[PDB]
Amino acid sequence: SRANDAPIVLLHGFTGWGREEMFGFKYWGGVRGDIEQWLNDNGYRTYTLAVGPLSSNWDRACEAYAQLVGGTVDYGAAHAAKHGHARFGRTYPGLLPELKRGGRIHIIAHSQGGQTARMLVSLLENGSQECREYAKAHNVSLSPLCEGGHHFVLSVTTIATPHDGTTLVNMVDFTDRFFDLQKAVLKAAAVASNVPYTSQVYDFKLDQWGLRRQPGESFDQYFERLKRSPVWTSTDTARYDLSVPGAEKLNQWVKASPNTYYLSFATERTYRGALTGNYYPELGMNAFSAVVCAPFLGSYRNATLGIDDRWLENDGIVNAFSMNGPKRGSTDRIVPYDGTIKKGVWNDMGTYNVDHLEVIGVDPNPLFDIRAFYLRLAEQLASLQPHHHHHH
Ligand SMILES: [Ca+2]
Ligand SMILES: [Zn+2]
Repeated sequence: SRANDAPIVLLHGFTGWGREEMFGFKYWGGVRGDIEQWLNDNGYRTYTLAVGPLSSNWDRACEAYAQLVGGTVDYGAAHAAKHGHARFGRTYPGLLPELKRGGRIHIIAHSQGGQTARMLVSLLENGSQECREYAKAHNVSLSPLCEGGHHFVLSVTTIATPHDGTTLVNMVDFTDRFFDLQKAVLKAAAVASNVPYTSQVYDFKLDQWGLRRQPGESFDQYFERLKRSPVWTSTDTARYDLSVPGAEKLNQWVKASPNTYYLSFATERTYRGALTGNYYPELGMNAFSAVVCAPFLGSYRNATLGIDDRWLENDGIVNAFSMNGPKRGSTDRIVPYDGTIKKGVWNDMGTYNVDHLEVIGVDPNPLFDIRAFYLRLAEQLASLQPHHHHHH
């Protein structure tokens, strides 16, 4: 029973690109196909957001808001001044004008997109105090995203999200490995990193930072520049927010809204040793993560940061423990799924035996029925009721 008709909006993580990009190879489906199309085909209106993969959740949230209702992206004057990037970014037609007219949406987010979705909701409802103050004080204008009072989001579903960050960021060679992961994902799309394609192919959307791939520059080369850029060296980055300390900081202000349903899906593609207590990558995990990231994730302990044995189980990219919802520096409630989806709390939907990329189809896994997974999910979302009544 379909209790609602709101559309679904897909939101990628630290890798991701629009439907026209990457020669049509979809982030949402990868080698499996087109998740969006599947859903639409089954009666579930579905759209796709594309925002800065490497940008800070804040940056992304602003981009998302503009992309959704239309308009010129406004990163906030206080923010922009604080971090040293442009206040105004690209312009968007707007995907869903129904939003300004009282319609709502369901957001389905992968990886870091989960952090972004949460933030979007928080800003939409509550705005930003810092933002508002600075405006009043300096006589500058404010985006409605900073004011609050919106009623746009019915639910948020996160999949393989580092709510509490990912120890991946602690690798000695994280900078280089992280970009190799981007190269990996290009590779998946049948796209080379040593070729100076004239077409855009994969736009990092770094307009605020004044960065873009140049004529004659390969992705390898471009990445070499990015590594030394503010989108990697500043705190206003995905790098920072993805870290354990960064995620905590974000958790301190990004709270679950009582007017919104939250569903959390975890992922794991590992086994435990006996002699070590470490977690190891399972056969089938994506090649990149199996060699380069999983070993580390499955063995990295840090008493100070709070990284114990609980954090070892991983999906090749994110520690499973981080995925059920924000906990580090968080007041949000998390409840194990009991058949009943509850509002204003993290409905912990459990852990699935799929890797970070398999779950979106970017890496194959013939044993994972992806279509069924998204379809079951869509039905869940579409079943969500406006309100409830106590009963025995
Ligand atoms: Ca696989
Ligand atoms: Zn910023």
